[PDB]
Amino acid sequence: AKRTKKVGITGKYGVRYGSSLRRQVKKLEIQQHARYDCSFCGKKTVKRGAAGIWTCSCCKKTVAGGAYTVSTAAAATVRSTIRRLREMVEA
Amino acid sequence: AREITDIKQFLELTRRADVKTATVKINKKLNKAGKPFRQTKFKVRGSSSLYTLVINDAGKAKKLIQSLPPTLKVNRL
Amino acid sequence: AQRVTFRRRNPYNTRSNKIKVVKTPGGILRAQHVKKLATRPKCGDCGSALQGISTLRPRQYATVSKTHKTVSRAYGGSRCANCVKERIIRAFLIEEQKIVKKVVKEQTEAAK
Amino acid sequence: AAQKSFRIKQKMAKAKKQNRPLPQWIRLRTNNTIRYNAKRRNWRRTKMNI
Amino acid sequence: QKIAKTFTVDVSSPTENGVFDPASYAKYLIDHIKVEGAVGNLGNAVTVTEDGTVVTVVSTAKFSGKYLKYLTKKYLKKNQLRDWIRFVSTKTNEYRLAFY
RNA sequence: AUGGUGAACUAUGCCUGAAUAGGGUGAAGCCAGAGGAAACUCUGGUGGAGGCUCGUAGCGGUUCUGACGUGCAAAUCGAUC
RNA sequence: UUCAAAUGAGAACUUUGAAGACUGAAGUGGGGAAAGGUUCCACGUCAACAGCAGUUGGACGUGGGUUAGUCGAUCCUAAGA
RNA sequence: AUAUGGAUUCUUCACGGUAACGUAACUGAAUGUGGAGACGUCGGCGCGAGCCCUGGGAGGAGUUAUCUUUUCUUCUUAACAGCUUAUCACCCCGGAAUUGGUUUAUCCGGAGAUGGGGUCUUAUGGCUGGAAGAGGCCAGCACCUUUGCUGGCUCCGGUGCGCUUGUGACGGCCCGUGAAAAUCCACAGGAAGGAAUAGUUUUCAUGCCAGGUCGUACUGAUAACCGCAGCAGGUCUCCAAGGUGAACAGCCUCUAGUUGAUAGAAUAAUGUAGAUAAGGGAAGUCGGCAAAAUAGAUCCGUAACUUCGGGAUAAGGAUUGGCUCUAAGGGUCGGGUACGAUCAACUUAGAACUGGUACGGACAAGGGGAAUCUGACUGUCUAAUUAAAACAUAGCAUUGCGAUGGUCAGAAAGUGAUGUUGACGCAAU
Ligand SMILES: [Mg+2]
Ligand SMILES: [Mg+2]
Ligand SMILES: [Mg+2]
Ligand SMILES: [Mg+2]
Ligand SMILES: [Mg+2]
Ligand SMILES: [Mg+2]
Ligand SMILES: [Mg+2]
Ligand SMILES: [Mg+2]
Ligand SMILES: [Mg+2]
Ligand SMILES: [Mg+2]
Ligand SMILES: [Mg+2]
Ligand SMILES: [Mg+2]
Ligand SMILES: [Mg+2]
Ligand SMILES: [Mg+2]
Ligand SMILES: [Mg+2]
Ligand SMILES: [Mg+2]
Ligand SMILES: [Mg+2]
Ligand SMILES: [Mg+2]
Ligand SMILES: [Mg+2]
Ligand SMILES: [Mg+2]
Ligand SMILES: [Mg+2]
Ligand SMILES: [Mg+2]
Ligand SMILES: [Mg+2]
Ligand SMILES: [Mg+2]
Ligand SMILES: [Mg+2]
Ligand SMILES: [Mg+2]
Ligand SMILES: [Mg+2]
Ligand SMILES: [Mg+2]
Ligand SMILES: [Mg+2]
Ligand SMILES: [Mg+2]
Ligand SMILES: [Mg+2]
Ligand SMILES: [Mg+2]
Ligand SMILES: [Mg+2]
Ligand SMILES: [Mg+2]
Ligand SMILES: [Mg+2]
Ligand SMILES: [Mg+2]
Ligand SMILES: [Mg+2]
Ligand SMILES: [Mg+2]
Ligand SMILES: [Mg+2]
Ligand SMILES: [Mg+2]
Ligand SMILES: [Mg+2]
Ligand SMILES: [Mg+2]
Ligand SMILES: [Mg+2]
Ligand SMILES: [Mg+2]
Ligand SMILES: [Mg+2]
Ligand SMILES: [Mg+2]
Ligand SMILES: [Mg+2]
Ligand SMILES: [Mg+2]
Ligand SMILES: [Mg+2]
Ligand SMILES: [Mg+2]
Ligand SMILES: [Mg+2]
Ligand SMILES: [Mg+2]
Ligand SMILES: [Mg+2]
Ligand SMILES: [Mg+2]
Ligand SMILES: [Mg+2]
Ligand SMILES: [Mg+2]
Ligand SMILES: [Mg+2]
Ligand SMILES: [Mg+2]
Ligand SMILES: [Mg+2]
Ligand SMILES: [Mg+2]
Ligand SMILES: [Mg+2]
Ligand SMILES: [Mg+2]
Ligand SMILES: [Mg+2]
Ligand SMILES: [Mg+2]
Ligand SMILES: [Mg+2]
Ligand SMILES: [Mg+2]
Ligand SMILES: [Mg+2]
Ligand SMILES: [Mg+2]
Ligand SMILES: [Mg+2]
Ligand SMILES: [Mg+2]
Ligand SMILES: [Mg+2]
Ligand SMILES: [Mg+2]
Ligand SMILES: [Mg+2]
Ligand SMILES: [Mg+2]
Ligand SMILES: [Mg+2]
Ligand SMILES: [Mg+2]
Ligand SMILES: [Mg+2]
Ligand SMILES: [Zn+2]
Repeated sequence: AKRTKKVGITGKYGVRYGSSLRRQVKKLEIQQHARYDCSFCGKKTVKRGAAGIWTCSCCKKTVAGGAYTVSTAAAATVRSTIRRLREMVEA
Repeated sequence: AREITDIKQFLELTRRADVKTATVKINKKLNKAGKPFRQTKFKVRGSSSLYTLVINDAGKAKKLIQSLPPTLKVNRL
Repeated sequence: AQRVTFRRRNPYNTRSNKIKVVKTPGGILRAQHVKKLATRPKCGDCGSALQGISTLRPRQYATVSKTHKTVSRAYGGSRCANCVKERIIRAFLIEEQKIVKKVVKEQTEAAK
Repeated sequence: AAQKSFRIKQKMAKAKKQNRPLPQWIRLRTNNTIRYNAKRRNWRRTKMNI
Repeated sequence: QKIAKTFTVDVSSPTENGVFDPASYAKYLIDHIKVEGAVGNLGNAVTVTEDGTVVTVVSTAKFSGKYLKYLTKKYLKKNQLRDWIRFVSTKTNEYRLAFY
């Protein structure tokens, strides 16, 4: 029983604020409430716990990350650049 | 505050230096489902706790009661 | 029917003024105040309520024999046993690998 | 009130002590002149501002 | 498991004052005590008698002593006798009619 | 004009407390089913979202331009909200 | 709201008994915080006061009453001073 | 303050258990470290307590023309102590696809599930001690008195989407993630100190002394406070019975408390507050102001337009008492390694009968529709003539600033706000 055509979680907000504003929010809520894969123990048990703080159900590891997502695209490309640059200074 | 059952361990208490008073209480009570009998509680007032030794048996009772220190100030009933 | 009143002067429902109803040998209801609950001490290591250890309010721990405040093994009343298992292993291995990195870089200094 | 400080009880005290009518034997002294107690106060007529 | 229950009433004190007739009284009992329904179903399940100056009631069916005080009050109220005679318990389950 | 006294009312911040019948709606998440060549669509339940809604206490103060208008009252009372 | 008795110089109004009603446990019930400060209680008692009354009162007179190792304060720290 | 008993020691500073851990004890300085104190909010689920309902018996009361094995009521157990008790957590055995276990709510397992067996917290409950000697209810004698004296009984149950409160394991929410300190404990550490002719031990037991100072009355409000007052105003909070009903609503009642508010006689006009009115139906009026209409619930039906969430109880309908039947929805036991037996619940739907066609019978309880103007919304204000279209808001855009700074405070300053701050920031429109 598909419950709404399209507002998804954004249903709570009813008719208020206007479509576009709600669209934008649905995107980022779907991001934050979602359950993620833990890099450390392999199980998908990382849920968010306040802006920026991602911690793991079992094994209890907490990783700092994006405000509503585990890994922000920015930091990702940073990670690689720090890889790259570190490479140079041992070889 | 405390209840007691080792009938020797009790006897020792009744002579435990600070024990001036004691009291013997008798109660009608029932048995299993039918008849009644005669419960009897032996209460030694310590300085910090009041010890009470239930003797269920009326026979054990009488003989116990005589053994009570002949210096001890026991209140009967 | 029967109702009831606070017993301290404080009229308000604050944490320290929990109440609890009760029937007396008089055959009547009366309030009784209930101290805020103990919480179980926690393994300061993994964080779990740690087992074998009795649970009081903090000052009331001075009114109790030490066998309510420990379990036998090392880091007894303090960490969570499984936590100590880790400690033991990690300590051993690391102290060993310590030696292996010694004689390996000790070899290098002579082999170069 | 209900749970007062001593400073207030004390004051309260001294207050009820003054709360009496003229001793009638004063009315008898030579050229006594005081006819009644003019400084008589009463809880529901005049409050004593602590 | 079945159990019999006797029930005594010392009707003496107000019988020995004329105003009480035990006669038509156990009569009141014998045909108004109801049994799993109605009157006179006492199918040797309950019995009433009169040791001269006593009434004896022995049940095997549902019969409480409260019911006994209840019946007699009706009798007593029926025959004007309330004002002068209480139904009272003395010893447990042994009842008596009191005069004054 | 000079020097003083007020945040017991009230405005705003902070600190530490306390309070709020019963209803209507049924958002994410989850289970089970159905159709379809496929892509995918669909059904029934479960759940309990919301500066959501009906409405008391609460807070408010719309209208009668009602009462009163030498008042119960130097702002109150009713009903309506 | 009512009938009667008591008491009193005097009783629509005090006391007791009777009746009829109300508040309806979100109280016209049982306690407390702030504020009051003796209003509590008893005895006596009506000049004034309770916008009729009064024998009654939160009035007038005269006395009595507030008992803590554990309930609060006291100790700690908050905004802040 | 301190001794006595116990424990400990010739292997000096306890044993036992594979283990989670056990215990009546079982040395421990500096120093370090950990815990507790200590923490949001809502939701359902689970459990406790008290309340509510109820069967049996034992009493006392009320009604008895008539009827009712009846109507009312009593039947209670403190802190504190002993044994015992737990969802969670954890340990041992074991090695899992045919994946299993599993909550109302989909979470868990090779980082070891399911299973079988243990360990722990003691909220909480149980049984005993306290403690029946108390308290509750009766009966039977005594006498101006103090007031006694004497006996009895005070027992066994049942039910739950109940009510209120407490609590647990969970889940939802955040650009919001929801004090502090005193204080108490524990651990790591091992400085020291300590026995065989006799040591060590007061976190085991028992024993001895002491705990000062101030507040404690009462009111807490239609008369004890603030409003000049015994003012229809104002003024923080806990406890909370039965019916009807969704209900802490309204209406009636038990307990408790009131019966206070000048009084008598009449019932003109005009009033204030409550109601009704034939026929018409907004013609009244600035204006339907006022008032009437509507209303609960079950079922059926529901338009434009839309940001797809709504609009919507749209609109528009029918139905509803009493009584008597019927069907469906549960719990618990024993079954070698298909059924039976009983216990206890109002929910829902259907079917008859029945009446002056009445039935949400009082109470309770939305008028609807089509548009124009205007503010998006919820929220805000002129206490005491303006609640609005005014303010705010999210959203949009502009400005200033890299700290030797922006903006702002001060008479000054070894001064201050932002700032526990750093452009995803602060300040200013
Ligand atoms: Mg009752
Ligand atoms: Mg008190
Ligand atoms: Mg709270
Ligand atoms: Mg333990
Ligand atoms: Mg332990
Ligand atoms: Mg005043
Ligand atoms: Mg203020
Ligand atoms: Mg609610
Ligand atoms: Mg409704
Ligand atoms: Mg609501
Ligand atoms: Mg198919
Ligand atoms: Mg909801
Ligand atoms: Mg709202
Ligand atoms: Mg609303
Ligand atoms: Mg309603
Ligand atoms: Mg109001
Ligand atoms: Mg408001
Ligand atoms: Mg007007
Ligand atoms: Mg006028
Ligand atoms: Mg008004
Ligand atoms: Mg309203
Ligand atoms: Mg009168
Ligand atoms: Mg009434
Ligand atoms: Mg009500
Ligand atoms: Mg009143
Ligand atoms: Mg009081
Ligand atoms: Mg006062
Ligand atoms: Mg005085
Ligand atoms: Mg008085
Ligand atoms: Mg006079
Ligand atoms: Mg006066
Ligand atoms: Mg007067
Ligand atoms: Mg007069
Ligand atoms: Mg006086
Ligand atoms: Mg204290
Ligand atoms: Mg002090
Ligand atoms: Mg040992
Ligand atoms: Mg610390
Ligand atoms: Mg801490
Ligand atoms: Mg706090
Ligand atoms: Mg206690
Ligand atoms: Mg198990
Ligand atoms: Mg085992
Ligand atoms: Mg349920
Ligand atoms: Mg409440
Ligand atoms: Mg949290
Ligand atoms: Mg601890
Ligand atoms: Mg040294
Ligand atoms: Mg000790
Ligand atoms: Mg000192
Ligand atoms: Mg008091
Ligand atoms: Mg009063
Ligand atoms: Mg004044
Ligand atoms: Mg007033
Ligand atoms: Mg009163
Ligand atoms: Mg008046
Ligand atoms: Mg008149
Ligand atoms: Mg007409
Ligand atoms: Mg018409
Ligand atoms: Mg027309
Ligand atoms: Mg016209
Ligand atoms: Mg106009
Ligand atoms: Mg109108
Ligand atoms: Mg009409
Ligand atoms: Mg419409
Ligand atoms: Mg019908
Ligand atoms: Mg059935
Ligand atoms: Mg049909
Ligand atoms: Mg608006
Ligand atoms: Mg609004
Ligand atoms: Mg105004
Ligand atoms: Mg003005
Ligand atoms: Mg408005
Ligand atoms: Mg206005
Ligand atoms: Mg604006
Ligand atoms: Mg725009
Ligand atoms: Mg300087
Ligand atoms: Zn992980």
